[PDB]
Amino acid sequence: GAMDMKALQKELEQFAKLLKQKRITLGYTQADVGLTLGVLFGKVFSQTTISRFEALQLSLKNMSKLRPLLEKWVEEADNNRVRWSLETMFLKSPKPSLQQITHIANQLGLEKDVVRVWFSNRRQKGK
Amino acid sequence: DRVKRPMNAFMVWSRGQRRKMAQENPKMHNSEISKRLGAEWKLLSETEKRPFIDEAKRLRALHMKEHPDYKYRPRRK
DNA sequence: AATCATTAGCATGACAAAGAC
DNA sequence: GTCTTTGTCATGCTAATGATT
Repeated sequence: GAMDMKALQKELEQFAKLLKQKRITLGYTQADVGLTLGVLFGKVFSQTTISRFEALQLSLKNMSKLRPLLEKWVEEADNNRVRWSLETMFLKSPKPSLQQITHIANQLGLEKDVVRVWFSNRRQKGK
Repeated sequence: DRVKRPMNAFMVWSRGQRRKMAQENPKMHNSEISKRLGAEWKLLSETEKRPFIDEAKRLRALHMKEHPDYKYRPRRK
């Protein structure tokens, strides 16, 4: 509820500020932090998601998921054309047949998975 | 009064090298000095860069102390 | 195994120095 | 304000993944 929300919000505004101060006094870039999460858990994050964590522009669910990994980080540190083709199929067949999907994947040198996902992302783009 | 961004390793190094390359080639435009400093920096070894990397680290830390509430706010077109 | 909402990164661009133009 | 560079941080768009069917 609302009480759990305000409290979780204040907790992260506060941790994000610690994370920023610690990475700066230790001489790390945002990039370095993302890369070094990768070394210590085998799970890389991009400079971008570190920029968004520190500015509180990720979702509170997203911040909560990432905060433990970052607290562990703090601890250790202290010791086109293809699109054109896909658009024209979308226009003729928005939800495509499984066979059509495979054809266009081998035709454009993609796998099925990418193709089916592309169509889903495009369907959701109607607003 | 406006708070500038802190100076990254290359830019720290490029200050002193720019001055020396201007002295060696007094007609050279700053535009051309810059291309030459880029090329020289790409060639420096990791050991040769370290003093400049640590100075940039040090200046980022100080930047925070001087300007606790600083956020980089670039102007979009 | 298949939708919809959400997470995440790639590409991009600003801006730090210098001063001649 | 523009040429010019590397490195760092911010952001717009969309590929990818998670949650829930």
